[PDB]
Amino acid sequence: MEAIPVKQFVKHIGELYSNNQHGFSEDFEEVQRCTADMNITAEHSNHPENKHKNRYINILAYDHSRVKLRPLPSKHSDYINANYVDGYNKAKAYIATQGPLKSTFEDFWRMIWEQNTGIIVMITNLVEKGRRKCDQYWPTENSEEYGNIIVTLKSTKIHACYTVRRFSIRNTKQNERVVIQYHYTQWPDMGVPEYALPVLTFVRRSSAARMPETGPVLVHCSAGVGRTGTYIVIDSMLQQIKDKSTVNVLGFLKHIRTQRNYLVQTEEQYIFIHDALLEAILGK
Ligand SMILES: CS(=O)(=O)NC(=O)c1sccc1SCc1ccc(Cl)c(Cl)c1
Repeated sequence: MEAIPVKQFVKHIGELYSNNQHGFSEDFEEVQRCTADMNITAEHSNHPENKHKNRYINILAYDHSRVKLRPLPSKHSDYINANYVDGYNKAKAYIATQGPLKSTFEDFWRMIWEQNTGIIVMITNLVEKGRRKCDQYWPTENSEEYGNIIVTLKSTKIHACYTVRRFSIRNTKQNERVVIQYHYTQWPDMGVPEYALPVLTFVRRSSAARMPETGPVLVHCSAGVGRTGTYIVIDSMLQQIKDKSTVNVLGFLKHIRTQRNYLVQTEEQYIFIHDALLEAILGK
């Protein structure tokens, strides 16, 4: 698993695709197996106090990488279902977390403050195909207050495929910060995504909005593993292309898989990653 030179990567996509995507299948099987001889603890996620704080029972936050809330004047007020994840040539470039529940909106915005996050990437619709994916954690208009964080909507731009919301937030404790949410909104009534270019532009633009010397980028979908992982791998790999002109999708995914369970949750997503990077390379 050395990196693949960028000039041969589309060639390599051809081979993975061939014979009914046999190659993609071997690769993703390898990914799902690369936890085999690996026990990773998530005791906090499984604790009775913390259970109502998880959206899905089997989607947990690994202890070692979990984001810790500063505790409040109770022994578990430090928990949120969220993990730090690496970007390219950087550690904890991301926080990958579940879409926040009613009962965890306070924790969610607290984490945002404590971690000094300045960019949100939302990769779900609140509802999709009739099933609830995420409860709305920001104000429809003007201000809303969550715990000691007051969130104010300042600005919105709605594009074909995603929406950009510029919030201003303040800690009641005077000190204020700009936080921008990139929301990918375009979701099929049936099936799943199928052209990667719109996602590639969403990623390029959201990744570019990151400010130097800020905290990690928050990335969530519903469960916070599938599309969250897809974003992360595609972003990291454009970075790597830009810097070294090489690609290592398989190596990097194996790695961040130790940092949060089930990142990139399906083969179709694993294929989509390649399609995005293909668009980015042919596009140049
Ligand atoms: C698990 S699933 O919902 O059944 N299938 C998918 O989500 C699947 S299956 C192929 C892609 C996807 S989601 C693609 C995507 C859309 C928007 C963004 Cl911003 C990013 Cl990063 C990635």
